[PDB]
Amino acid sequence: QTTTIHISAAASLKDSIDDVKPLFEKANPTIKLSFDFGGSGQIRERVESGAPIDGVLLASKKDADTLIKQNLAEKTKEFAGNELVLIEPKTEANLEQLLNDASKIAIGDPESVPAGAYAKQTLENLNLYNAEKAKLVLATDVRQVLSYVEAGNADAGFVYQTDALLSKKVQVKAKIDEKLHDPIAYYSAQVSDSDKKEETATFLDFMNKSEAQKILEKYGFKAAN
Ligand SMILES: [Ca+2]
Ligand SMILES: [Ca+2]
Ligand SMILES: [Ca+2]
Ligand SMILES: [Ca+2]
Repeated sequence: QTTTIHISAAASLKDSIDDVKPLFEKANPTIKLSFDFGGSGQIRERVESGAPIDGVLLASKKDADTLIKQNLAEKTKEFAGNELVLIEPKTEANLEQLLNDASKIAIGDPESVPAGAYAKQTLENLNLYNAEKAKLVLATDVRQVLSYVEAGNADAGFVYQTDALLSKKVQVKAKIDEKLHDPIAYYSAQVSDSDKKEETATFLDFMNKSEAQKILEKYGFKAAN
């Protein structure tokens, strides 16, 4: 018979998973997928609260290590990478000058969103955090940061390179140097309390196979280092 498993993936994987799901369910007619997308840190809190999730897809090695240490997750596996960029709504201005003219700079919540955590490490390592400290607006996930800059409600925003590629309404004004922050790597894990570990193991391994790896490449994502 059919079996439904629920995966909690990061918000930055919303559009690439849209194409992975039909290819997986075709190759596995007995496993059906249910996805919820949001900030990885908030996905971490729900697993730590007893949420009935089978597997998770997180954009932070820190959030994955946290679930492993509490024996809430198991079998971690990096499957993708990404880069951080500064986007503005649609002059040879530098990053500091872009943040000077900006009145609202949208970043993910550094306490529950990796994209906001990577963006904070960039500003700290550039000696720019305290300068733009009072102008930051925290969001629920990186896709919310994209929605604010798209609508013009925010002057600048920090999103992933894959997020800016999917938007005609914004444009990249600065590519954050990858050394200015911890490596952006996506990880897959299995919630230990899941009753469907066999079925969830099929999908989590499917992400590291050739079919899912090419979807990430064509969507701008990077590979596991
Ligand atoms: Ca300066
Ligand atoms: Ca303010
Ligand atoms: Ca159980
Ligand atoms: Ca079972």
